[PDB]
Amino acid sequence: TLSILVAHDLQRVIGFENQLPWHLPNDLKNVKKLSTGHTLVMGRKTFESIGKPLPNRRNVVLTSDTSFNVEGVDVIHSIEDIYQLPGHVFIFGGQTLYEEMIDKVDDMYITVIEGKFRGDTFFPPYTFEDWEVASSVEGKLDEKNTIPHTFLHLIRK
Ligand SMILES: NC(=O)c1ccc[n+]([C@@H]2O[C@H](COP(=O)([O-])OP(=O)(O)OC[C@H]3O[C@@H](n4cnc5c(N)ncnc54)[C@H](OP(=O)(O)O)[C@@H]3O)[C@@H](O)[C@H]2O)c1
Ligand SMILES: CCc1nc(N)nc(N)c1C#CCc1cc(-c2ccc(C(=O)O)cc2)ccc1OC
Repeated sequence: TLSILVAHDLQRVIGFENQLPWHLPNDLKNVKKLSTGHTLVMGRKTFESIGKPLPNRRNVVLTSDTSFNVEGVDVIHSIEDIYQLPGHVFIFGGQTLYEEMIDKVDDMYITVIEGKFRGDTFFPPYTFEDWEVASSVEGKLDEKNTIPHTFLHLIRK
């Protein structure tokens, strides 16, 4: 399976100055749940902002940099390389990866952040005419998660 994994706000903002615009532990928890034991594919900028591979899953980084060789990370240099990765592969961002892959993935796990943040990077526009809502779950708010959010699983029609 090839899946997109993303959190975007009401205007499809996904990032600002190479960081997430919001603080949402429940979403990080869900990312961990979804991707542990599987594969994350991310663009070079997204990887550098995280700064190290995420534990207990395969980390794959797409870059044109022939010098890229980071411990605990597998490097690929072409979009086509993604299709050779075994198992459940999650496209983990950032904007360039989402734009390059949104027309190819099987399904999308999207956390809709119900706010309007300042952003400089975006998830591409999409229509629910193309995607079935397999599930939609309101995130629980608390002291540490204070922005309303909804977990979607969308499957291509
Ligand atoms: N909200 C979310 O769910 C989420 C998730 C992930 C990321 N983000 C955000 O997304 C933003 C970053 O997105 P971005 O578009 O600026 O960068 P990005 O997609 O993370 O990385 C871009 C880089 O990926 C490499 N790349 C992409 N396509 C390639 C291809 N076909 N062949 C070879 N290399 C390729 C290139 O690296 P080289 O220049 O090294 O060749 C390119 O410069 C950040 O703000 C981050 O916080 C948000
Ligand atoms: C966790 C935010 C997020 N949510 C969803 N639903 N899908 C995604 N693809 C990403 C993402 C991402 C990239 C990213 C992750 C992290 C990050 C932070 C904490 C944890 C963790 O505690 O597990 C994991 C990833 C940090 C920066 C960063 O880019 C700036």
